[PDB]
Amino acid sequence: RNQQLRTLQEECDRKLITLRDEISIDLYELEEEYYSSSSS
Amino acid sequence: INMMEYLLQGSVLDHSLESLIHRLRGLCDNMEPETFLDHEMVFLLPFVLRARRSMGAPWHLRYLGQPERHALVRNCVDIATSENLTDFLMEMGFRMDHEFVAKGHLFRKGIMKIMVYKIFRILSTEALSLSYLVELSVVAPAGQDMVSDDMKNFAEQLKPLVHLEKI
Amino acid sequence: LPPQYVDDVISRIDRMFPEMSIHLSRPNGTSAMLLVTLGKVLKVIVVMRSLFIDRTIVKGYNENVYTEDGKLDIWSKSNYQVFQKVTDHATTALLHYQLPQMPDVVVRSFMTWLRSYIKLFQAPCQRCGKFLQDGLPPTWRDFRTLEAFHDTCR
Amino acid sequence: QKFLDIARQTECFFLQKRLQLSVQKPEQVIKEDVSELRNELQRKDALVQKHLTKLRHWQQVLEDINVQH
Amino acid sequence: GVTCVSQMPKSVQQTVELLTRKLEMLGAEKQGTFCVDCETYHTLMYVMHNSEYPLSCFALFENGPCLIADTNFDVLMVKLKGFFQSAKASKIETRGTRYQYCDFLVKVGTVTMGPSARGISVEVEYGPCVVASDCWSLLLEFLQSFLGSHTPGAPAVFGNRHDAVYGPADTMVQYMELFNKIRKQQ
Amino acid sequence: PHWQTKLEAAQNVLLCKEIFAQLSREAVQIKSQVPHIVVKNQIISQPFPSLQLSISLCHSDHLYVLEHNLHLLIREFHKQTLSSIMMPHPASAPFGHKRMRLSGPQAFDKNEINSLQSSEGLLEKIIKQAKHIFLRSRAAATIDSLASRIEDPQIQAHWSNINDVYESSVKVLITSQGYEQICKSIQLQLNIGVEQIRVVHRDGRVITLSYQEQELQDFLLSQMSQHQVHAVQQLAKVMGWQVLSFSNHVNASAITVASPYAISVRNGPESGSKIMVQFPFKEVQWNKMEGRNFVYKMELLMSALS
Amino acid sequence: SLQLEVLHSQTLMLIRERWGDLVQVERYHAGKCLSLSVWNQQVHKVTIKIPLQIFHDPKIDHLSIEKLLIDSVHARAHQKLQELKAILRGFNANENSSIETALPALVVPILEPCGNSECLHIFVDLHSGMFQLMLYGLDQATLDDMEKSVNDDMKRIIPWIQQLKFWLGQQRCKQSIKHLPTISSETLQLSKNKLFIKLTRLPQYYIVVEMLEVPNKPTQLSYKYYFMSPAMALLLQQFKENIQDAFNKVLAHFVAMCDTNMPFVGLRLELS
Ligand SMILES: [Zn+2]
Repeated sequence: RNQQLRTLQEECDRKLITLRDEISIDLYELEEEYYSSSSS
Repeated sequence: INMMEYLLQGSVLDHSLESLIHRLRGLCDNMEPETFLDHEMVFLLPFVLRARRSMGAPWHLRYLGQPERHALVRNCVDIATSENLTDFLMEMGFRMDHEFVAKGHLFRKGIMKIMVYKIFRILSTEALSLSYLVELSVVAPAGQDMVSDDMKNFAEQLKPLVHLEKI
Repeated sequence: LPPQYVDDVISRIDRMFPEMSIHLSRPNGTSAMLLVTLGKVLKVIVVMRSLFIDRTIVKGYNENVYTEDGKLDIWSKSNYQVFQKVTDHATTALLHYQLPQMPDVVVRSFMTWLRSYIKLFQAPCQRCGKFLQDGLPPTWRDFRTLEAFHDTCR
Repeated sequence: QKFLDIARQTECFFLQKRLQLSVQKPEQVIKEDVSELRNELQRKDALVQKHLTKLRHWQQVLEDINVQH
Repeated sequence: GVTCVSQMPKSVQQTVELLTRKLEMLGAEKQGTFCVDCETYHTLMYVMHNSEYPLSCFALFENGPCLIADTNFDVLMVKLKGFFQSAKASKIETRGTRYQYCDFLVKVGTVTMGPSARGISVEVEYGPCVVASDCWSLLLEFLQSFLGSHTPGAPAVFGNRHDAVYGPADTMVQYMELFNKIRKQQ
Repeated sequence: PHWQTKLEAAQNVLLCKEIFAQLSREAVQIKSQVPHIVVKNQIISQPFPSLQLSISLCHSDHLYVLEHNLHLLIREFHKQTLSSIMMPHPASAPFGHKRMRLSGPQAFDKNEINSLQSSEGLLEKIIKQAKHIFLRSRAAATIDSLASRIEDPQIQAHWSNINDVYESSVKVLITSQGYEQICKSIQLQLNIGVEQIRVVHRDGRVITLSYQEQELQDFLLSQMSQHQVHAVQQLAKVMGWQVLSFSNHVNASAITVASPYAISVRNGPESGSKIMVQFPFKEVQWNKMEGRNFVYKMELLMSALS
Repeated sequence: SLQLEVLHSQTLMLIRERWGDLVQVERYHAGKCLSLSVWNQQVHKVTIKIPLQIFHDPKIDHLSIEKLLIDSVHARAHQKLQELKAILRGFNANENSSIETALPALVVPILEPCGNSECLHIFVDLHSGMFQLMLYGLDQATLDDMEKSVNDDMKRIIPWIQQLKFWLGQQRCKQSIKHLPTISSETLQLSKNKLFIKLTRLPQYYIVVEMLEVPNKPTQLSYKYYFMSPAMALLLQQFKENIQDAFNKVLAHFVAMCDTNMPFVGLRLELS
């Protein structure tokens, strides 16, 4: 049981990192947009 | 400060061990034991010294004096040393008579340590004995009877599988 | 850029300079954390996202590189002022070699800069003596002309 | 190369000179502002649509990793 | 890192204060008190109880194998005295005040063959890099401000390999040579 | 399983009670130049002058990045005992921190070994983090706010994707209206430390910093006026105009540009003044001159003179 | 009697977690009173006596010893805070001092305009009864030596706070020129605690400052010039111009403008 539980923690983390990875690229493109806002 | 150890030994058959490893692991507190592979030597000038290499830790050497209760105690001073010790002790004048590697698993406790292993003779590894050996080495400065007594209780717990006594 | 492309670019970097050795662990998600060793003088850990470096922690050869495991532990700064100054200079110099258009040149441009650091402790500065006011050797290479004048020197 | 730049920096100067003189009387630069601001907002919303579907897609898998536990 | 241990010889005691004053002009904070101790044996061998390495013991020979051992190595020597000749002639201990200057860790102390105090030793260990001989040019110019007109040209402990690790061990070889000269004369 | 969830809640409570006890003992027993206060279930502390830490066990505002970190941080403290690191790779040796046992016999220094053993426990490992979690906010909100307040140049912040507790990495690209290509100029990598922020300037200068929000805002404003002066220099390089005397610092920076009739300009944070020279000079005021933003108005003025 | 038992048992459980050595508990049955000895390192003693009353010798209906101890020690500290404010009143009749009521605090500004960073936050622990003052600067070692000295006796904060005002001015000048290209330094070898900066460009020129305490908190410093006559009377004219026209920002305007003029003057000297 300790073995199977460790996989779940590693499994969700792997997916959890990918969420952070994709948000990083998504945040970066968006972050530029706000500062690009002209006249406002 | 100098400490003298409390150790006492016994051996375990091959079929026996499969029950022993589970027995020892559950009885004491630990997580996922480690297989320890070390290559030990003995050095004589009479001042018998033991230097052990483990497969990236540094060469750990230890001396055991003559034995001094239900326990076997001899004054010990164990000192960690960096690499290139073997050639250092060659320039000392010490001569190496034999060297044997030991393989097995070790389990811990609050103070005491249990290590189960088999002695391999070197020429090239050969099994000197078909049964492993287990000891209960305890290191404690200014040894007192109280520490040795605790080992008696634990040994009684392990008595059924293997009955061990000092020699 | 693709994760596989990152490895190819950095693997190509190692070829140009014999002294430099690059290790690609990538502990975090698709953000290469290559480790560069300059022969024996110094080590360094740089984090980068999608082949655009953004940090440089120049830890000397003496200092440890990891913490408790293969974990690279980029954050831990150097315990010596000299490598601390190089950290800021690497942190600052990394930027000056950034060309937004091309990702390949910026990495190569930074490495030739880092490659110029193999001769630290052995090159006098053109302006004053090897050793400066403070306890730092040159610790400053020009971006284009590869000079040795110190931080206080211009 | 130097002849290239100066003859070109003179060329744009003529047009740039026209720009300010062409800024005054007509409303075209305001009209271009109407289009540019409209285009900027259109790009903003398009970025949003890229955000939501990706964000919603992630919302699904994170929930999926939860129902499985 | 890399160091150049040397000795700089009337008013020997006043020399340390004057020499420290020259160091004080540069500006270095008093960050501790180093204490290097040397022990001597017959067959010979020396164990160098060095400060700034509280655990290490640094056993060494004239020119041969050197091992770095924790503080407990000393307990072996006292207990192993039977087969050897322990504390054969005299133990030389040099204790001084640590003056670490902006990552140079330069220290000067009077070597005291207890209790004579006949010599002066300068420690100029330069932490940053292990590469030493092909980096020696740095240490000299730091020295030239500290001491006057008698800079040690080279420490001579460097065998000049193609790729050279120095580490702390070979420094104790350097200390011994300084102690050898002190022991030999007066 | 109903029995399972009932037991899980109990286990969480027993662990949670331990966490507060670990903080609660640590707060009063030791001091770190901070006035911790103990109440029934609230350990009130003041890491910053403007911050109040309500680490309050609640029995039957919530960051959840600081709260969760307590649960996980404790395990590392629990893990330090009875771990696999303690045991010696050499079969025969006393139990000890593996990295420690190899430290003594490998001649590690007086400072590194002391540093490793000087772990700060629990409260310091969280107060310092909350001492950074919000200092980040005061430096993040200011940068965000500054972009809206000042529209003449455009502050740009590319925040790093790997910012572990006790550190955060910044990018700042202060470019004018839309002249990214022709005019790329000072961009500083700001570093958010535990106590004080740390920036390294574009040209090479390193500024340590203060911790207060106001000090950061002043630094950006000072760098604001500097860029507008640099915009003159960049145009001088690319415009038919030629350079004249430059004054990077003195806060206010003044730059003079030659023409093949020159314009010499002084833009401080509070001055923003510029001139036209003819052949004896008269002032220029933009409130009536060209349109959108500073550099375009500056570029047009030069395209109006020559 | 049962209430006393609960408080003692509650106190003993309280001691196990908190105030392990800070508070000592003494229970009496002949008089049916219980005493807690807070601030064991030195005075305050809180005793519950049997209506039920609490006597302090420097309202327990809440029956929470932890809370009561906090209130009693909090009240005692505030009294200790008030006494110090009277001592700070000693140096200056016109002195700005603030005491926060949420938790013990003696944030007192040092020199004319404050930024809540120069104010040293003298707050006493409500658990150990020792004076603690923290400032953003003043390298820690100096902080500890001072806080240690002042802790035992109150009068010693009046001498040292005099020197802090000197330090804040010394520290203030360094910050302003920190972005200008210079090398700020303290006392230097020579070929009122003056500080000076030597420029990176044109190193052979030095700029020096000397400071004094004319009014109570404020300090006035006179700029001097000692470089290792030319460009001297003009500086004196510049000083008059500055007088005709914060103070540290006036310093910054003075330094860089000189740093730009002198190399230009140096070129003029080389030309002539
Ligand atoms: Zn130089």
